[PDB]
Amino acid sequence: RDRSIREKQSDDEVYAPGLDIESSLKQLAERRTDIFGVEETAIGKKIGPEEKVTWDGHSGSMARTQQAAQANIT
Amino acid sequence: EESMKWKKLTNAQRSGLNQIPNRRFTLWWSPTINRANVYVGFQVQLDL
Amino acid sequence: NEVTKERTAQCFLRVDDESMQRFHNRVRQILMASGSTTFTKIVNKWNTALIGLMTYFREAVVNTQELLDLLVKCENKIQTRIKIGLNSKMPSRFPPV
Amino acid sequence: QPVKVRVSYQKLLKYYVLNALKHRPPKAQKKRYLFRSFKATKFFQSTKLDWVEVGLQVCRQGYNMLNLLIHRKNLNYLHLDYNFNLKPVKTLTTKERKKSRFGNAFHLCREVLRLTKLVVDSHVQYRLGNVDAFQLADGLQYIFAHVGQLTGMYRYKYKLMRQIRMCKDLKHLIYYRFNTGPVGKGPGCGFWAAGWRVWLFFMRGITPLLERWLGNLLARQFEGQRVESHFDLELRAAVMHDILDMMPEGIKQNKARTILQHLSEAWRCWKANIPWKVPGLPTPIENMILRYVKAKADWWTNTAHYNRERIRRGATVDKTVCKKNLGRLTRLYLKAEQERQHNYLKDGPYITAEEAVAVYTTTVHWLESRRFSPIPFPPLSYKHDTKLLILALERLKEAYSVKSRLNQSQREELGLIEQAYDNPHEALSRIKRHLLTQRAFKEVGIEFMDLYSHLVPVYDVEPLEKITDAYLDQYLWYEADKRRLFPPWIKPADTEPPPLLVYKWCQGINNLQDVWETSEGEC
Amino acid sequence: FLGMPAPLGYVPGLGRGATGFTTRSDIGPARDAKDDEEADAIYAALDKRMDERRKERREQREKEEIEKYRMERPKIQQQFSDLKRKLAEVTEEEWLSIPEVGDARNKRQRNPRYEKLTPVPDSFFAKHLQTGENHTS
Amino acid sequence: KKKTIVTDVFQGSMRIFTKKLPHPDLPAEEKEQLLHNDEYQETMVESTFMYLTLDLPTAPLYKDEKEQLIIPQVPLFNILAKFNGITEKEYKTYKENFLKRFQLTKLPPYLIFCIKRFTKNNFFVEKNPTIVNFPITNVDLREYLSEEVQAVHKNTTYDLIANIVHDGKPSEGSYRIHVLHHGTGKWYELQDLQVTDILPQMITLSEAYIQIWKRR
Amino acid sequence: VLKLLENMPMPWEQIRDVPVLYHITGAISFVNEIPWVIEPVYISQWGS
Amino acid sequence: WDRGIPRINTLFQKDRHTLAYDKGWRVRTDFKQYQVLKQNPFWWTHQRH
Amino acid sequence: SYMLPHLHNGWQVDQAILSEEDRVVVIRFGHDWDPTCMKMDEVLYSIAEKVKNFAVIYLVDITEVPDFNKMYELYDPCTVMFFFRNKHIMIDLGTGNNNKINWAMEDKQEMVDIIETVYRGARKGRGLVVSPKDYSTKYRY
RNA sequence: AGUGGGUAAGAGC
Repeated sequence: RDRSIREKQSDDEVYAPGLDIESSLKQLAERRTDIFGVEETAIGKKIGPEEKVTWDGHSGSMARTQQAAQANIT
Repeated sequence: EESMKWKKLTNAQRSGLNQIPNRRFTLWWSPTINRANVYVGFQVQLDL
Repeated sequence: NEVTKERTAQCFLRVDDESMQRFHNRVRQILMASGSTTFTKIVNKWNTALIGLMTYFREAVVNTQELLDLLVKCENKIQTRIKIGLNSKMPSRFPPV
Repeated sequence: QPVKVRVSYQKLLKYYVLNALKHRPPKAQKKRYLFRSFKATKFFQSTKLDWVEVGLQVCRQGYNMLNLLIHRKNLNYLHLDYNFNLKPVKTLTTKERKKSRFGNAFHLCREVLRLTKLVVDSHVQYRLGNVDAFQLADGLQYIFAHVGQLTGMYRYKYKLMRQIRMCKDLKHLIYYRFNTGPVGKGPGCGFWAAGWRVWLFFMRGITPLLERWLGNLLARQFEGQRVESHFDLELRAAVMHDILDMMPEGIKQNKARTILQHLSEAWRCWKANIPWKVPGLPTPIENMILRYVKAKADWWTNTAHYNRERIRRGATVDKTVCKKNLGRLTRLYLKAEQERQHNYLKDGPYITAEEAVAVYTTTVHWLESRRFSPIPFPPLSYKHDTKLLILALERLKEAYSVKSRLNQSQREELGLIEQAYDNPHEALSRIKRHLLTQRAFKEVGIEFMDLYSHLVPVYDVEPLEKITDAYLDQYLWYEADKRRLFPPWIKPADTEPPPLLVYKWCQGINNLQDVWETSEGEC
Repeated sequence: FLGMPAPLGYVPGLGRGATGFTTRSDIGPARDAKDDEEADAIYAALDKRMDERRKERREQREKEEIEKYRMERPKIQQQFSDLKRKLAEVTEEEWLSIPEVGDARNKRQRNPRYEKLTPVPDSFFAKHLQTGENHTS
Repeated sequence: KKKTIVTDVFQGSMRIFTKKLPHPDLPAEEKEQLLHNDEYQETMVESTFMYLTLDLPTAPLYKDEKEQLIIPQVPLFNILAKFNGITEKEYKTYKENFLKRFQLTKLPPYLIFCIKRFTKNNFFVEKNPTIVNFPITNVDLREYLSEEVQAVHKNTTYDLIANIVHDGKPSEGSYRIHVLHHGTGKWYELQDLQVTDILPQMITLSEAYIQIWKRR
Repeated sequence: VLKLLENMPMPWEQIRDVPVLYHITGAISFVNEIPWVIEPVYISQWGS
Repeated sequence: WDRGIPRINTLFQKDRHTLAYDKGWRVRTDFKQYQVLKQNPFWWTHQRH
Repeated sequence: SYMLPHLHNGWQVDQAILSEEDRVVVIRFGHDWDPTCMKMDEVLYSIAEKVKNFAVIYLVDITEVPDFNKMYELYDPCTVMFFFRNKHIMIDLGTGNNNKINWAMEDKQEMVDIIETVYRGARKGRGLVVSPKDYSTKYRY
């Protein structure tokens, strides 16, 4: 019984809690208007300034990405 | 290979093990399958 | 005839369409069930199917040209599956040996 | 005229008729003009230049654009010359060769720019004075007739071969008109209008592909078996969403997985055709799940009866698809069988008393007329009580004559067979006891072999009953052959293979007295 | 950790020692070693103006086709709208009362013991070899 | 002509209370204000019906716990529970749901009921096998008329005269018909050349499709 | 690509001064002319 | 030796005595498809018989 | 899809990759509304609990988390990435792109085999593992 | 006709 309760407490939440599932369904519904909503837009459109810079995986551009992120500060 | 036909293996392990006779078959026919004429294109030498 | 002992009738034979469909289905299920399977097992299954068909339907293949086409097509299918198993690229001048 | 020119004639006619027949009226358009908003934008300037100059400028600009596209990831080992031939600068590594792969669109663009380079270079050569105007026209005609040989751009779009086969045809249309009289066969024709317009009409349609491909490729930010798994998952999501919208999730967030588990359990219960009733489930929730299950069941049935018919037609299908479809078809057939058995039990036997009496009386008359003795129960002192058991055991054992591996069921069956073989008298005693007393039996499994045309049932019976049934079958058949219960017309017999049956049928048809007679109208 | 915002001035591509890859050159933006961003807007406006030749016509046609298709096949959420509205009458206590789903099958089916495999008995080979022998008479 | 023979034999007057329904995924205050906006309010529409369409209830879709695989049976009054103000019918139109509730006004001298089978689902067309239990001798329809129009009517008792049954799947089915002989009171079931005398007891034991009733 | 190929000079011409719409940075150059020809004259020229 | 349809080799088979009591073997072979999960290419003939 | 955990920013993805010391991290890069992504989501959710011992499943929306799209070539409709001890693991699937699983696999057994082979190879310190089943051909017949 | 489906992983210098 002790090892059973210890392995029970050793489990990790494989699935997200209720809030996360509800939010994920809301996000999917906002995109899949062919299943939800009233207005039928295309498959992946929500309807009906700052552009993030992303590293390209090259060590040469590591410094450039770092200084871009530094300039991204508030 | 014969001793591993039953040692409580997983699906991936046994599936990979089932291809050993294929490896022996390819090796037995190497001077013919591994020929320039049958497989046209660039040839690559092994490391060693 | 058993009395006149003459050639009163001529019997033309043909392989039934259902039998050809069954043979094609057998070859198809041999090939599609070969993701993880030795080449020798595939060749043995094909050989068994071929001897069964040819021994059962001998004298009936010759008049069924569709059966000849299906047979050579299925044999090419088996060879292509084996060649893909060897290397993931079609040989250009593969030998039959 | 030769065969080739004739086939060129029919091919040109075929293309012309296809163009004429598939003609459609132009769609209403708002008349937005290219090259007119360019001068409106403060980026383009207008001038007038010699055509050869513009051709050279465009060739240089296209080379520069292609070179810029080549050096996209700072991979400077793919040299592109000024004749638009791309080659590695050295023996590039296999990693580099994989890393230096360009799509068919890029090579189509490269070869089309090579063709324009050839045209402009011919014009430049004429302007320099190396070739006369007649030679320039002949060279242009040879370019427009031998694009496949000169460029080979069909390698990246095979539909382009449709143009090439046309252009060659036009050549055969022209030469045998050009070289008809005292002029002999030779490279003197220069009537290049036909090939030129054919290639232009290819260009007017190939332009959008390259334009959009390069616009996406040169943009700052790059952009880039579903029939069955389209309705099901979404349906579940939809239902789930609805519930979580009306579930007071701020108070009952923990019940989302409970709801999904209820949905899965209801779907499983319907699939297993077993009663399903959650007692504490609210009535509106139960209605929700019932409607979801009905929709999913309709989709499931339609998908099964669509995939099965696709497979029957010979369509190319995967392996897991066949297994899933076979499972669905087995479940559907077993539901139909459950309904059929229930209907038979509820409505009683379909065979009426009088029809049964007629059948039984016919059988009695046949048996009496044949002086048939009913098969006795296997006696305790039967002379052949052992041979039949040995044959039954051999037939049962032939199921594993090739099976290299055996699971628990197979090894238990083999153990029972061997135990019955070691003590034949005990096995026979058990067989007799089961025949005399056993009336209730264990559950027999059912599976279905898929022949892609029909689903053959295969039945799994317990080995203990299997041995008894095998011995019973052997004994019954031995008796039925001892006393001729089965008249000769019953087939197949133990004397003729089915091909011999066909041959015997043909020979019997032929051997009937005057069977091939039609003088008096007999048929 | 879930539910936590990113630190300011942190490159997710960095901070892990990760290194990307390039399967080919056709995919991904060109690797890079205010009169610039004002040209992209002009080019985009140019493209939109040119795409406006039949844009309204074909979008109206697409809308009509979508409505015709949905005439007989409603949206999935539409098919459940009535039941969804009826779900509003359920009280919070009735929500509390939904029971956890249980699995009927017992241990021997949920988590069966390993189905060991055994070689064919030698009696099979003995029978196969004994068969095929021919009487001399 | 306003009153042809078919009109005076089969046509009757019936009343529909059509109420527009807002989108169910709307805030409660917004739904209430839309309802007060006089657009989603009840409207009365009179109409003439040659027949009454009877919507069979949903199948159980699951085996009965006690006596497994029981064919559903519904009393005729539950189907007749339509055409009154107490019961609504949320029509799930693909555009938006409608809250339409019916109400009979003037019963025809002869009544035609059509039990809705062969309903096309989202993927194909299936036939509802639910059986309706009705008193063949007589039925009462005075309870399904509004108080304003019950003064005019004096004969609301209806007796079954004709019954139509569909046997088999929608793909391939057989249309059998029972008819009541006025002279003898006997029920005769005829299918193609076949004609047989059927007891009235098992008339309701079939997939009734079209019913013809006489007010007498 | 299409513009210069459809505006390419005919075999009876030497120099074809065509209008050009060129990018201010020399990126691209369009032959901003549609090759209009009077068809009887064009066919007669080609017969010549 | 290998000419007759009931091949002469069956006369000299080892189990030629116990096979004589095996009757209706063609029908059993044909019906075997309903018991074994694998289709038999030789559903029509028996090598022993 | 919605059942599996979701990561909202690139830092959370980094933390998820770093925090796993003895389990292979399987991340599905794509959009929850994509049908191919839906197949990956349903397969992963089906086997999210079976392989809990030696794996973990995270879902990342590349629209809300584009931070890897340049570096990981996250432009296919749905991609699958395997990591072990903060090290991306390659799989010789036979398709010519060992970096990721860019296509939808119908069979959950195949994905379980892939995950187990990845765990076995990466535990031994290797960086590329040979897939148990070849995928240069869909075996359709 | 044709591109591919042909990247060994690892250690720091």
